[PDB]
Amino acid sequence: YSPTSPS
Amino acid sequence: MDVNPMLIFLKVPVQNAISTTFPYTGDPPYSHGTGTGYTMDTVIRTHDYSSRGIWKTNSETGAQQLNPIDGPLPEDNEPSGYAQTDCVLELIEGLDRSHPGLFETACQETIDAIQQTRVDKLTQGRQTYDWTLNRNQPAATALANTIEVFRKNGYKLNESGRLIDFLKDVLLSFENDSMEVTTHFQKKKRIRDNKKMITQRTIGKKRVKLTKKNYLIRALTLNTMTKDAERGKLKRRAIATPGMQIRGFVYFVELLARNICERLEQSGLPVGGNEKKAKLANVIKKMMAKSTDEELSYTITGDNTKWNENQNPRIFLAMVLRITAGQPEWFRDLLAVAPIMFSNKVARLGRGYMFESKSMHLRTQISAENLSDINLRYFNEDTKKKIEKIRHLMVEGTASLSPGMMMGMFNMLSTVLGVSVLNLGQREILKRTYWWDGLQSSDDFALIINGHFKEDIQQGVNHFYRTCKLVGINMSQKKSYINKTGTFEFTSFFYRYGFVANFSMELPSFGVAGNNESADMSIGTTVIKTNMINNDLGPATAQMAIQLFIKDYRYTYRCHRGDTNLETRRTKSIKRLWTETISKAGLLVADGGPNPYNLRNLHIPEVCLKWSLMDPDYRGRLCNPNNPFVHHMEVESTNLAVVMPGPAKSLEYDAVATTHSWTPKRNRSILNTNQRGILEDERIYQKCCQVFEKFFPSSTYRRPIGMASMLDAMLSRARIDARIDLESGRISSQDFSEITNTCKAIEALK
Amino acid sequence: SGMERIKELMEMVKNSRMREILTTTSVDHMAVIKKYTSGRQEKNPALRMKWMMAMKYPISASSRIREMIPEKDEDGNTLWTNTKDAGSNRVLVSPNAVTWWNRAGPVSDVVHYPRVYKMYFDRLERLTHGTFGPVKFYNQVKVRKRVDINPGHKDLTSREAQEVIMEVVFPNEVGARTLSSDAQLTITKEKKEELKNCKISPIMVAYMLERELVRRTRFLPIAGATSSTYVEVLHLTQGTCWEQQYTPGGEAENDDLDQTLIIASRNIVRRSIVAIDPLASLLSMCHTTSISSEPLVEILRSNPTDEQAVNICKAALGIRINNSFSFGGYNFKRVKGSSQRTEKAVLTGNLQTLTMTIFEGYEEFNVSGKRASAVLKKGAQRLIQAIIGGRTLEDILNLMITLMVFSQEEKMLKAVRGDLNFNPMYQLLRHFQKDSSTLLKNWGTEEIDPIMGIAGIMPDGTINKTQTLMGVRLSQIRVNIDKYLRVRNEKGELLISPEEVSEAQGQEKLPINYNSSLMWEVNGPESILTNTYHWIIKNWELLKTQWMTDPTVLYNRIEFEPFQTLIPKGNRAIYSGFTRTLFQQMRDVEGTFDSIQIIKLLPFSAHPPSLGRTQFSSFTLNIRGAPLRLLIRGNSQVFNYNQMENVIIVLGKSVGSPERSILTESSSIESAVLRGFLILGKANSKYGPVLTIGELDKLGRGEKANVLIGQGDTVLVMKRKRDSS
Amino acid sequence: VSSFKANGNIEAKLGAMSEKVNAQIESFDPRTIRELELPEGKFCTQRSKFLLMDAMKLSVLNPAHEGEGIPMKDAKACLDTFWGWKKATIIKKHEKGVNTNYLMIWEQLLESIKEMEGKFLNLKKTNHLKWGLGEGQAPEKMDFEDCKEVPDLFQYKSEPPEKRKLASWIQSEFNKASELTNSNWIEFDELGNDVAPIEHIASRRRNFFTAEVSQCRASEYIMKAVYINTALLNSSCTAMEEYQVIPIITKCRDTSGQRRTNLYGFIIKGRSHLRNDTDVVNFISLEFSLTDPRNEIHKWEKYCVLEIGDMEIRTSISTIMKPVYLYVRTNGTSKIKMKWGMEMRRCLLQSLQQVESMIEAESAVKEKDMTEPFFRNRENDWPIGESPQGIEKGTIGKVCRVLLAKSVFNSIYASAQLEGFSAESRKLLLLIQAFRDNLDPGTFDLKGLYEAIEECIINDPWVLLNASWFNSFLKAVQLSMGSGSGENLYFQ
RNA sequence: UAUACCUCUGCU
RNA sequence: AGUAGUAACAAGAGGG
Ligand SMILES: [Zn+2]
Repeated sequence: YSPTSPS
Repeated sequence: MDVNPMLIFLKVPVQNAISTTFPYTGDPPYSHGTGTGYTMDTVIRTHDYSSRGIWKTNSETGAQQLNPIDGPLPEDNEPSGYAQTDCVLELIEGLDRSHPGLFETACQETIDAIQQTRVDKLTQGRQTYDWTLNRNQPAATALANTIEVFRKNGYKLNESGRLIDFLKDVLLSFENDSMEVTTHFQKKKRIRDNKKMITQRTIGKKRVKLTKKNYLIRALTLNTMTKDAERGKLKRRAIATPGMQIRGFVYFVELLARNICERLEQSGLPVGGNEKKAKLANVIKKMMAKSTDEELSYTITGDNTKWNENQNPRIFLAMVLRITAGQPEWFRDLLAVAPIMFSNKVARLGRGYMFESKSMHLRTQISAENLSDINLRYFNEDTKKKIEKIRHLMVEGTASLSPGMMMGMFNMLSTVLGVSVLNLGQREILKRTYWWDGLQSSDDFALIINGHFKEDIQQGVNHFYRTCKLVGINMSQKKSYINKTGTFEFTSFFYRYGFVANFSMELPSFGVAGNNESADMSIGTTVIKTNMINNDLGPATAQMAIQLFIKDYRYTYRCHRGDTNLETRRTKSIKRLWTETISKAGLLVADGGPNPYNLRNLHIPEVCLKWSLMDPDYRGRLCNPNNPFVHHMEVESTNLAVVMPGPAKSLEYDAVATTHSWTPKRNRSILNTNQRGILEDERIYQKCCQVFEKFFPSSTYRRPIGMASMLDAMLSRARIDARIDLESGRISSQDFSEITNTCKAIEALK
Repeated sequence: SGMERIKELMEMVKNSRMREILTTTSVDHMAVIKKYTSGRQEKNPALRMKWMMAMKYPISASSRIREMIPEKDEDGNTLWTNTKDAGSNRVLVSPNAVTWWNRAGPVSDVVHYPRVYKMYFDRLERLTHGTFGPVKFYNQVKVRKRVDINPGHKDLTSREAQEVIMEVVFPNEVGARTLSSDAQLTITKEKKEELKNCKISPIMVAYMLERELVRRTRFLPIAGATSSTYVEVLHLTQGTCWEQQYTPGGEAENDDLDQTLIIASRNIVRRSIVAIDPLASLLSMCHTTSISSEPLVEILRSNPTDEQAVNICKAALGIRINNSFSFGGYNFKRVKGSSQRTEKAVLTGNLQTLTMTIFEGYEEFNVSGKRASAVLKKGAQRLIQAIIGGRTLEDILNLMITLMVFSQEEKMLKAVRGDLNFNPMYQLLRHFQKDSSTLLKNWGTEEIDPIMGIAGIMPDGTINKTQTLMGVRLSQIRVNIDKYLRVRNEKGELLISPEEVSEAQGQEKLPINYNSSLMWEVNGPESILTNTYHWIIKNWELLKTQWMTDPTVLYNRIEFEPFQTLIPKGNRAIYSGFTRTLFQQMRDVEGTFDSIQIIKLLPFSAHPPSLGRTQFSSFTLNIRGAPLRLLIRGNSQVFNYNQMENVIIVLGKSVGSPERSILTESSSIESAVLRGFLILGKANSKYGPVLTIGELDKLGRGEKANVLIGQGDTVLVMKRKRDSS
Repeated sequence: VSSFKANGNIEAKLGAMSEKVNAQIESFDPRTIRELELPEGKFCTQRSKFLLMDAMKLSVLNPAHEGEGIPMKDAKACLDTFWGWKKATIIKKHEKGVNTNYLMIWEQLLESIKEMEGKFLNLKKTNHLKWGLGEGQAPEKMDFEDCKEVPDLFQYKSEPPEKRKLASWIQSEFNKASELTNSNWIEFDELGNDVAPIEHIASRRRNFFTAEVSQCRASEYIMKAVYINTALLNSSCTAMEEYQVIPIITKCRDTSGQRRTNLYGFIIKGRSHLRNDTDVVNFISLEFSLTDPRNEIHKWEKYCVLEIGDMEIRTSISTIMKPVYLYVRTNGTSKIKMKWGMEMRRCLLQSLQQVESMIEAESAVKEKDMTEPFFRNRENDWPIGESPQGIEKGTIGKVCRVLLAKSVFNSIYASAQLEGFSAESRKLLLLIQAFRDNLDPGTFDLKGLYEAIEECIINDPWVLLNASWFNSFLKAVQLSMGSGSGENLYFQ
């Protein structure tokens, strides 16, 4: 699991 | 986008996300400097709430004592302390009717206790104010100091060993008008050394007689200081410590109140968290069962403002006498002692104040005793006013404080007053359109009011509120609130159709306790465990709480894993052990070994968990009963630590005694003071008690009873042990004469 | 030897400071001076230890450390110093001293330490031999309850345990009291045997035994099994939303097994009654169910428990009921009634209390043995009748005495003189078997009709035709079970009814897994409520069209049967009538439709309805003993639509979100609340004064009125003209 | 007392008592109630012990683990990666301080680092450094007799704290604290192997939590705090008389896997004869930054900012030249404050059990492990912010990092103000919740509660921002409801 | 009075 | 200067 964000 | 965590409450109910409103991962507030400002605040405010009462100068102390009880009824909602004796006795009678035989058996159990209780029992518990030194001291030293000075004067009833006799000595000691106390003081001697003469600080003792006032003032004195580390409050507040004279009486009164509270559904005390919740669940269950479908239910999330400051010692004397009605008059008078001493109590005003001169760049300390005579030019406007009001109450350094109470003085009997107001709410007593029940523990309460219409609830609240005013209880209108039954708060438990988790409350207990390597590992794993059960700590977070604890434990004790590249003072010796060891898995974490813990085995002590996997020689060293690191304590204080969530209870843990069950070094500041000799007393007392245990092994498990002497008891055992060891055993005939010659030689030395 | 101790004493008695103390301070006072210290209890130990572990020499240790380990280790670290610790002869020491000991110190023998630390090692034994099953995810209901936390506590009081510990570790120093019980004797001999020759501090042995022997309890929230070995592993077996099935190592105690067997059988019987073919349903569940991972059928084949629900399960499987036992030499066989057991204590004529297991209920025994038989009819502490026969008057009279004791009457207890000293039923027997002179005088006599074949027996011992001891007369089983679980004898007479089974709901001691399609996932009544209302929300749109089109198929859904066990038997019919009548009003009064009200009341449909026209402000549900009340109008504890979350909360547990349609769904008229009435809106005084629901029958058809409908609200109501199906 | 009997005593006195003594239930509607009033004044300055969003690192690739190697050796390794140091010049003065002392301290430090040959560095007690660390600034203690008659001898300043206004920067700081980064800031120690199925489930869920939390910017701040406070406490205890240098270090691994050592600056510990748990250690922090302090000068009241170099920074397809600042300031801490800084990793626990309870709450209803759906899908989302477009919702991962930031900021900006504000405003939130649950809430003295809350909002940026956050939440709740007797209790 | 040192203490 | 916050720290005590 690699976390991501709209940024 | 600006991030705002509060907007989570749009979707998630506030109780379900309540952890976000508890900021308990940061350092809590600490007081810096003196608490004299706060002690005066409390003493002034206490008297303001009782100001319409009746002033009278005391015959024995000369203290100016305010009596507000049976005084004028209040005419506003401000904090009042005009408790009405007849209204109290009605509620206590109501409590007696509703629980027939309770007061009887409560007293009967307290009678049996008083007979069986020994003087030993006051060695336990928190620090007490010592009248010998005018300072706080450990319980047992304050006891030994009071017994010594009592023995030096004409008081030795406590020589029996029973506590009631020590209590007699305390009441008999007020009659002496020349009480003698040995103080200590520094002396600057000069001695030669090899060939120059250096100055030397030494300590000598001097006897001082005390007036009948002086002694009496000190026996009615309760110490003050600021409470530190207190959450949820902008401002600090003052707390108090009872003295040695009052304490043994307070024990027995609180013991009665405890035996009462133990059998009252509406008391939160003295039960633990889960049982408090069960008790609250019962009253909600019981209130809903006994109402009709037509009726309403509202719940007051409740707080009493200025709880201790408006609970009066005179009212406590009324309660104790009514609870004990028809019992022997010696038992009534014994329990009545504590409330009486509380009515004539005087408060030490603290460290004082510190002054500063900007232009001169100097600082100075002045005692609180100097507040009577000192010039007021030094002080700011608020402090000056407080000193002027306190001067009227001031009595030989202390400040008189007849009305009210202070925090850390007294426990469960105030809850009995609250519970008796909850008991008034039965359908069968009120006979109105409304009725109530609830739970109480000290200033906090949950009240459930049922009625036919919302107007009945309002009338019910006012009846509860105004009745509480008549016994000196002041519900906070700022901090209490009401809603339909279904959600409430009670001592930071949150109910939402059932109790929900408040894990953040417990966050400060996740860390390295600081007892030692053994105890901390057991404590740490058990904190994780008990929170999984009691506060919804989920399995993933619990696994991570193990991981983080092991990190914190490894860093704190410098016991990183034996194959680490780190460098501390212990890495080299731990590496030697690591390479020497065949089965590494068996090494404890404190010896550089791996963490064994996961969810399933938090309840298993570390040594036990790794025992199969240990190298024989390591295990034999680790658990070697001859090791120099352990303090061989009593059984009753084996595997006990101290914890603060309540006042300050003990936490028992599960651990095998090892070389890691060590004790850190004692504080050494006493070496610079006049009390330096106390260290030598202790060293001598410990060697005396150590040698006794070689003749009486069971004294470390069960405290031995005897009016006989310590030397004489040892001598009796010395002879008879030599007898049976020879008469039918494995000791020679020449040795029996050698032991009894020494016993005769000791008997000659007296 | 004891030579070095008395030498050290004289050496100390030489010192005047020490001899002062050793003479003046008593044995009582030595407890005070032992705890005399300058040292405060530390307030912030966490902080102090972080501060102190940075220092070179933070650990204090006995000065004899200097003769035992070197002053410096191989790498040049200083291990000990000469600085004395404040208030003792101990010296300040580095943590490197602890490590040196552990890697190069003296090795000692510790192989018997697991016996001293048994309380701990048994936990590892249980876990090591434990077996894991699967993890189920569901709303886990937890009852806060006091439970044992000391598995394998050999149950003794603290004072009793103190005597045991003293005997074992400090044998010479025991007080006046002795080993009173055989519990105490066997435990003391065992402990002495197990702990013999083990080099460890006696203080630690005394400590561990104290923890091991004395029972200890705590209030804890528990889902499922309450036994000690399950309580031990709550952290592992339960979370908020999950159950980790687990069986600890070792065998379950028969006490716990018998308690859980009773609960399992009752739950099975309760479920079966509401099904279409109860006997087949009971049979299905018995074969699928297991207790503590053992099948229920083999438990029943070997377990001697006597209880109505258990006996019904045995009847269905064709296995013999424990119908009988033997007492005083005679075999008692129960032919009618049942044994409800109440453990209490009673006063004798000697004024001595005794812990009896007194029996309630009308019972009927055929008794036989020792050349004498009897038919006994018995009530609760009442000999109703005994018809006794036998080969000799001696023998008949012996059986009479046995029966007069077995009755447990207050006549016979108050006729006891002196102390009973020889279980306590046999203690009353052996007393009266050697003197029955007061018993018979206190028993009393009655007159009877002279019937041929029957005679009476006086206290003196004679035979009298028309007088006799009270209740006594002298004179000279295949079982079947039907579709509806009724247990009858060969003559066709009722022995056990499912209806007459005890309603008592206690929490299981061992885990029960039914593994049945007739049952929900979880054991217990809160689960039944949640799973039922969860199922309705999940399949709502199916059940909503099934509500409109074909309602009798909807009401007869078998998913509502577990819910029906929670309703009282008498109420099921009328509640279904009331419910079904209220639903058809929503269908008849077109426009109004409340989906939350449908979902709330839907499970009360599932029973053949009665036509009775009574009113209800709430349906009652039996949940763990106490009756709870589901209100008909709006929210309650059982059912709570919370609009803020858009969730239905059943006993504090979210059961699912309803469709967002339903948030915006309302009407002035409320159709499904009162039978043959409609709620219109707020209360209007124009239409008369306020009435109760019991007063509504006075209103005419079409007439409107004010009503106290529930929860402090007052409401305007019209009587609708036509009725519903 | 022995012969007392009840005979309408309470009832009598209830008639006798004034009817002004009452508890009138005022119905509580959150549409009616006002926003909390925030205080006016000068703006709140940054008061953290180290730079947050404005920090800049010099780093080296380095196989070393999460706390391995000698700090000053690692620190010099990080300095040698950067060239283009300039002659230092003051670009923003510390108005209340002698600024050429700050300048001289930097130049002394840099030179003493160059000339160090050991494991540790103790600086010479120069005048500029003595001033910066408050050498000799305690007034000399005397007996009262000897100084009784001095004119200006008063008691110590014991007023309430000076009020301060909410500044923009603290909201900005919190936004950055909630972000993901490209580095794994937290390495977790080993567990025992998983045996139980629930332990396997736990570990699967822990995998998600671990990445989300380790890569969060707040965790970087956790690791700075744990390092700094540990280093300060240990040196405070062992080197009480020395002005010891402590480099500000963290270690981390990339997403790409490479282990790295970062250097943020230096801390110069003053004397540290710390007896009481509140006793202060003075230190000087000298921290790198690319932030121009003049663009937000109110943020930096306590700092003297130098321009110490120029850095060639690589981008997409253009090397950019930026000046390198050094934020210098005198600061202070205590044994208790250091203790709690060493323990800042518990913030991870606060966030994660809130998040896991949310995952578990739905899992109970859905009757399956909702861990994987919550992290990988985007169907589940919670309100966690406001843009001009409106109320922005975030996923469970975002919620986790926002909650972690909150907890970390509670630790960095701990205060009696926060304690008071948090405790008292919880009551107002619960009243709002009660209203939204249709439970007909009632207050007795609502004005008194507002005063209890507002009394605590004095000068702290964090407490100021939380007060603002409450008002924003209050306003958002008012809008979703609106006017009417049957308002929309449900959000969206 | 200043400047060097030296000793004890870091919850007492 | 700085910490801090309703009062303190910014070493205290001694070799006087
Ligand atoms: Zn580590």
